[PDB]
Amino acid sequence: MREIVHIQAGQCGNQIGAKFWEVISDEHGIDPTGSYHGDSDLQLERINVYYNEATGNKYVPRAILVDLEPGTMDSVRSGPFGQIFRPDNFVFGQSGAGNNWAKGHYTEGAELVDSVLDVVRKESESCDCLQGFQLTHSLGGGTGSGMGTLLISKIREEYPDRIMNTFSVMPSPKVSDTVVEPYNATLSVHQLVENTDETYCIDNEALYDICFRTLKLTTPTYGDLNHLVSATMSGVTTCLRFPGQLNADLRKLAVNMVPFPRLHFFMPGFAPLTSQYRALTVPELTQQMFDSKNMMAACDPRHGRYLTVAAIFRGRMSMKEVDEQMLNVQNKNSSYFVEWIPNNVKTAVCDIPPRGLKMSATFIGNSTAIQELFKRISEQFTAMFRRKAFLHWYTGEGMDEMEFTEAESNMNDLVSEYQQYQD
Amino acid sequence: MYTFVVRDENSSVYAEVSRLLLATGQWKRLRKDNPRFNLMLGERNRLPFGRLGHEPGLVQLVNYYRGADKLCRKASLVKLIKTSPELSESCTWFPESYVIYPTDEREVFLAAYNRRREGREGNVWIAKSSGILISSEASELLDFIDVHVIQKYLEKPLLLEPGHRKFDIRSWVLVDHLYNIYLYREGVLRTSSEPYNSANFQDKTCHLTNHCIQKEYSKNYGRYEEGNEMFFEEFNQYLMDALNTTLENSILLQIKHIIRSCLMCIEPAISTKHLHYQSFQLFGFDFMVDEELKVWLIEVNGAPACAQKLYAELCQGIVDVAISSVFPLASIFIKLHH
Amino acid sequence: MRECISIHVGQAGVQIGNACWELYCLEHGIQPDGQMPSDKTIGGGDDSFNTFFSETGAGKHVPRAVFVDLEPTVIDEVRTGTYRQLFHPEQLITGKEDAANNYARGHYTIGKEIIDLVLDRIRKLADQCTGLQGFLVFHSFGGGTGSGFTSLLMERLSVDYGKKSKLEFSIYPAPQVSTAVVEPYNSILTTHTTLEHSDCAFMVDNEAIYDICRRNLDIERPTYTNLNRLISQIVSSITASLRFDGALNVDLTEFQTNLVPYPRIHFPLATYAPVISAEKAYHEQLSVAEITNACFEPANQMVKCDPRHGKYMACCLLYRGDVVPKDVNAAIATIKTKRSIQFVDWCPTGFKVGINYQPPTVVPGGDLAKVQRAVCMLSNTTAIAEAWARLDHKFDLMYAKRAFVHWYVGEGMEEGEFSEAREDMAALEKDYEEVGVD
Amino acid sequence: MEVIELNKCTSGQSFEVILKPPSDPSLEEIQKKLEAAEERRKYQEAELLKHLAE
Ligand SMILES: Nc1nc2c(ncn2[C@@H]2O[C@H](COP(=O)(O)OP(=O)(O)OP(=O)(O)O)[C@@H](O)[C@H]2O)c(=O)[nH]1
Ligand SMILES: Nc1ncnc2c1ncn2[C@@H]1O[C@H](COP(=O)(O)OP(=O)(O)CP(=O)(O)O)[C@@H](O)[C@H]1O
Ligand SMILES: Nc1nc2c(ncn2[C@@H]2O[C@H](COP(=O)(O)OP(=O)(O)O)[C@@H](O)[C@H]2O)c(=O)[nH]1
Ligand SMILES: [Ca+2]
Ligand SMILES: [Ca+2]
Ligand SMILES: [Mg+2]
Ligand SMILES: [Mg+2]
Ligand SMILES: [Mg+2]
Repeated sequence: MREIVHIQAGQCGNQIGAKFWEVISDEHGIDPTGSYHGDSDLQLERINVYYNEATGNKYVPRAILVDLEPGTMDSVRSGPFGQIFRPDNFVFGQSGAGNNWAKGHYTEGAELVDSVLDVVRKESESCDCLQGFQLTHSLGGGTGSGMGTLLISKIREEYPDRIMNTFSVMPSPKVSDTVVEPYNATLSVHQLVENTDETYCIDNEALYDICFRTLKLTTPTYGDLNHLVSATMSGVTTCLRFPGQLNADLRKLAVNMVPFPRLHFFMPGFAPLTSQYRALTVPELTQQMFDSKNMMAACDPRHGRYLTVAAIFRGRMSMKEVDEQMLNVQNKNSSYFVEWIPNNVKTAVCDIPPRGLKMSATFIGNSTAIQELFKRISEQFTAMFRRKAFLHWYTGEGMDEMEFTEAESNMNDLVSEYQQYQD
Repeated sequence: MYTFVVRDENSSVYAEVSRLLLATGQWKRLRKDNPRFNLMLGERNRLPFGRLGHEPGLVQLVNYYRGADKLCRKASLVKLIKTSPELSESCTWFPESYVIYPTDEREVFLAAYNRRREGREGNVWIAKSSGILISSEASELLDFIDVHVIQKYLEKPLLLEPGHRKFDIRSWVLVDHLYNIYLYREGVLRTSSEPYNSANFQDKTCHLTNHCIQKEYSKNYGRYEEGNEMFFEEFNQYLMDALNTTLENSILLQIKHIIRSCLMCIEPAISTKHLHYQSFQLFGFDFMVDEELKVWLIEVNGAPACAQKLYAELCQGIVDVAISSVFPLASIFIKLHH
Repeated sequence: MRECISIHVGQAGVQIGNACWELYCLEHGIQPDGQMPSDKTIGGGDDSFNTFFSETGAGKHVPRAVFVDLEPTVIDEVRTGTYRQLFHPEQLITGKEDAANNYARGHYTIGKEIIDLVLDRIRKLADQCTGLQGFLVFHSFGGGTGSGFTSLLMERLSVDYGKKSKLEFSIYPAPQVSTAVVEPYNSILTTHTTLEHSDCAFMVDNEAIYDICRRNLDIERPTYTNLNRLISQIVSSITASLRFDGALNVDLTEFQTNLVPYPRIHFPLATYAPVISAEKAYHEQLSVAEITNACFEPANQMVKCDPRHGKYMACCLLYRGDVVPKDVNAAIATIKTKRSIQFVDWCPTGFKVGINYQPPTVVPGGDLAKVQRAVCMLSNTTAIAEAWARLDHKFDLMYAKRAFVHWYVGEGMEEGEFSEAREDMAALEKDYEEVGVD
Repeated sequence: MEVIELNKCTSGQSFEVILKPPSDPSLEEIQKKLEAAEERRKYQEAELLKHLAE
C-alpha cells in the first residue's frame, strides 16, 4: 500500500482541493459521512492510496487543509463533503497573507508551518509505505504560493526520498485578483523548479477561455473554472487510484515523464468538454484530447515539441481502437514528438468512467511549448520590476530586491532550457 | 496521409519518385531519421534492414531487397551462377568467368585459358571488379589485378551499321513486394560511336560502351544518336531492315528468360513474403548481343539510373505498381510470370 | 537425478513463473494442492520430475522455485492463487516499494538491502538438493527489478554457486505492451552486467508473442495472461528434457554444449509451432513436415529477425506428440533443399533432435488448442543480433541527450556505467557480424 | 543425411542428423561497488540538506 498525503493551502488550493475530494469520493463510492456505498470492488482495491480507514469501516481522506485565514476553510467544513475531513487536519491562522508571497513564505507563514508539519508527520507515520505528497495551490496569492512553497521546502527536508507533486494554478490578467500576481508566481516557480518532481500547470487563462469559448459560459465564475480542474485532477490521478500497469505510482510517473530534472511542468488536457447525452467515439476522444482547445495551460503544443505524453482513457471501450487512434495521432503528427526519446507516448485505460460520462480522456504532456506560459509570466513580472512597482509590499516584510532579480533570472533560465531541447 | 523518408540524396530515380509522391497530396515526407514512416527510400550501403517492421501500426515498405547484392556484385554474381544448381555451371547466357584474388580460381582460370590457346581459339579476356584491362595474355591480366573477375571478352559482338560499332542493352526490371517481376517496356542501347577494332584492345573507347566513357574519350560522341542512346523503336526497325527480324524474337525472349532465371534463383533468399517488412527494388540488367543474335548477361545493377527521356514514365510506374499497391491512393511493364 | 532451482524476479518473471508451474502441474498430473496420484514413492524419490519438485512426508510435491519482487501485489496473487497450496511462505519474497523502472534503483539502492535475504532463501532450497545442477532465472529486460536486481543476483550466484550453470528466460521490451520509456536503458545495463554470469539465455520479444497472439489466436488486444500462456508453452518445451525421461538436454550443462560454442553468443533463437486458436472446433492437424517448415518462418519466432541473412552455429529440434524420427528426417531433407540455411564453416550442418511422445498440455479453457504434435526449434543464429541493434539504437538516441540519466545517477550509479555497458553491446554486435557475415 | 546417437525410451527418443560436416568478481569486489553507490547517494543527500539548511 503506497500512500499519498494530500495538502491544500490557501483559498484557491482549498476550493480546488475540496472539489477534488468531492469528485474522487463519489467515484470510489464514499459518501459525505465516510461510508462506502459502491457496487464494485474496483472502487476499494486502491482506496488506501488516498483514504485512511477508521473504526466502523469509515474512510477518511489523507488530506491536510492549510490557510492563514479561516474564511475559506470554514466554507469547506460547511461544504457538501466538509464532514468527511479529519478535524485535526484543519490547520489555519488568523492574520492572512494579503496576496503577498513574502508574508506566506517568510513572516505570517513561518509562524504556522510547524503545526502543519506536525499533522503531516502524524499522517506519514501511519503510512505502510508513503510514496509522496500532492499539493494543491495557486501561485498568484500569498498562502498557497508563499507558504505552499515553504511547506514544500520543509517537507523535502524531512522526506528527501519521497516524491513531491503539485497542482499549481498559474495567474492570468484575464482572471486576476491583484497586480502583484506575477511577482508571487515568479518567486514560486523557482521553488517548484527545485523542490517538485511533477507539477501540473493549470492556467487560469486557459480555464477561462475554455469556459467562455467552448462551454459557452458568458460570465465564468471560479466555480466554473474549478469544475474543469476537478475533472482534470480526477483524470490525471486515475492511474494512481485504480488497478493498472502504466504510471501506477508517483515515482514511475516521474521516470516516464521527466527526462531532465528541471523540465517537470506538465500540460493537462481533458475531453470531452461539452456545453451532453451523445456518446463520444474513441477517435473523437483522441482528437479532442490532443486539441489545444482542451489544454489547461494556454500554450500551443504546435509551438513546441512533446518530450513525453501520458494518455488515460476511462470507460468501457475497445482497447484495440484506443491503440489504433493513439498510433494514428503520433504517426500523423510525428514531427511534434522529439525523435531522441523513442516511444515517448504511453496510454492507459480504466474501466470506471467519471460521473456523468460514458467515456473520457485525460491528457498529460511534457511539451517544450510550456515555455510560453513562463514567458508570459516573465514579461508581466519585468513590466513592473523594471520600475520596482509594488515592491514595497515585499521589502516591508524583509525581502531584498536581489531575491527578485534571482527569481527572474532563474525563470528565464527555465525558458532557455525548454528552448534548447525544442531545437 | 502516408509518410516516407529519403536517405539517398544521390538517387535520381527516387528523387523523381519523391517528387511524384508529394505531388499526389496524399504523401508526407519526414526527416531522414524519423522512424514513423510507411516507405523508406533507403541508402545504398548498410541499410538498417534490422530496424524495419518494428513500428506498431505502420505498414513499412523499403525500396531495396536485403541480400540482392549477391546478384548485383560481379564477384558475387560469378559465384552465384557457378554454385547455384538452378543456374548449374553450364548456363549458355553468361560468359565464362572466374573470380581471382590479388575461394580463389586462379589455377582454374589458367586451365581453360590453355585449352583454347592450344586449340587456336581466341584468348581475349577482360578483367574488372566492383578501370579494366583487355588482353590476350593471361600473365598481363593477373599482373593488372596485383578482388577481380576475369570473364571471356566477347570477340564477335553484333555491330550496328553504319559505324561498325559496339553496343550494350540496358533493361530496367521492377520487383514488387509480392515478387512480381516487371520488365520496363522501354529499354536503351548504349552504343559506341567509334568503329570496333579487334586489333588494338588498348584503345578502349570503341570497346567500352559506357555512357560516361563515350562522352569523355570519344570524338564521335552523339554522331548517330543523341547521347549514344538508341531506343527500342529504332533498334527494332534496324533489325527489321538489316536482319529481317524483330527485337522481340531475336533478343527480347532471351532477355526475359535471363531476368526470370536470375531473380527466381535468389527468390527464396530475399523474398519478403512472410516478413515483418516488405521490399521492392528497381534493377538494371546489362546485356551483350553477339553476331549470332545470342544475348549474354554482363552484370546487374542494384542502384541504376534511368535514361533522361524515360525518368517520367518509369518513375510513375514505380509509384503505381510498387508503392500504391501497398499504400493505395484516393501498363508500361511486362509481367514476367513464374 | 540432479535438481534445478527456478528464480522469478519482477512482475514479468513472477507472472510467467506462475503460468509455467501451472503447466508443469498439468503435465505431471500434480493437483493444485500438491498431491500427485501417479507418484507411488511417497515423501521422496529421484525421478525426472523430482528435478523441479521436492516431496514432503504428506505427499506434497513442492516446486523448487523462489519468487522475488520488490512489490507485494504481484506475488500476493500467487499466495492467493489456485496453486497457493504448492508454495510455502519461505518461497515468496516481497518488498515495500519497487525499483520504479530504474535499473540503478533495483540493482544498487534496493538490491543491497534485500540480496542477502534472497540468497538465504535460495540457500534453503540448495540445502535440499543432493546434486544441484543450477538455476533458471525468469525476468524482464525493462523493469527496474527484473533488470537491476537480476543482474545483482546473477553476480552473487556466480560467487556462491561457482560450479553451477545458470539459464535465463528474458523478456525483451516491446512498446506495444511496455510500461516505461527507459526500458532500453535497463535492457542494456542488465545485459552488460549479466553477460559473463549467464551460460545460456532465451530472449522472448513481447512484440513477437504479441503478434503471434493477434495473428494465430485471433486475440484483438492480447493481455499478459494471453502472452504468458504462450510463453509458458515455449518454456515448457525447453525444460521438458529436464523433467522427463530422455537423452537430449538432460542437464543444464548440455544446453551450453549443444547451443553455445562461443560463450558470449549464448542467446539461442526460439521458434514454436503450431499455435492454433481454440475457438475453432476442428482444425486440420499439421504434419511433421508442416510444423517443421514453420520453424523457419520468422512469424513464428520468439524474436522477429531474418535467419536467412545470418549463420547458424547449432540447431536443436524439440518435438512433443506423435512424431517418429523417420518423419523428422524426411521433413528436414525437403526443407533443406527449399530453405536458405547456412552454418558457420567451423560447425557441422546438422540438427540435434529430441522427441517426447506426450503431446503438449494446454490450460483448460485457455486460448491454445490441443494439437497432436508440436515442435520448438532452438537455433543459435547470428540474426538475433538484429534485436541488439534495435535496442542499441534506441539507447543511443536517448543517451546522446542524457535523457533520464539523472534518475540513475540519483541512485548512486555513475554516468560512466552507461557508456561502459554500451561499449560492451557494441563489441557484442561486432562479434555477431564477424561470426555470420563475410 | 547421417543419423547418429539414436536413443529410445518409453516416452520418446532422440538423435542427431548431420547434413554436412564442418569446413568472476569476488564477494568483496561486489560489496565495494554496492557501498560505493550507497556513499554517492549519501553525499548527494548531504549536499541537499546543506542546501536546505542555507
Ligand atoms: N510477457 C510478459 N511481459 C511482462 C509481464 N509483466 C511485465 N512485462 C514486461 O516487463 C517490462 C516491465 O518490467 P516489469 O517486470 O513489469 O517490472 P519489474 O521487474 O517488476 O520491476 P519494477 O520496476 O520494480 O516494477 C515491460 O516491458 C512489460 O511489457 C508479463 O506478465 N508477461
Ligand atoms: N565479357 C565481355 N565481352 C564484351 N564486352 C564486355 C564484356 N564485359 C564488359 N564489356 C564491356 O564493358 C562495358 C562496361 O563493363 P561493366 O558493366 O562490367 O562495368 P560497369 O559496372 O562500370 C558499367 P554498368 O554499372 O552500367 O554495368 C560494357 O558496356 C561492355 O561493353
Ligand atoms: N481556478 C481557481 N483559481 C483561483 C481560485 N481562487 C483564487 N484563484 C486564483 O489564485 C490567485 C489568488 O490566490 P489565492 O488562492 O486567492 O491566495 P491565497 O489564499 O493567499 O493562497 C489568483 O490568480 C486567482 O485567479 C479558485 O477557486 N479557482
Ligand atoms: Ca516420489
Ligand atoms: Ca559462472
Ligand atoms: Mg483570494
Ligand atoms: Mg556496376
Ligand atoms: Mg514491478
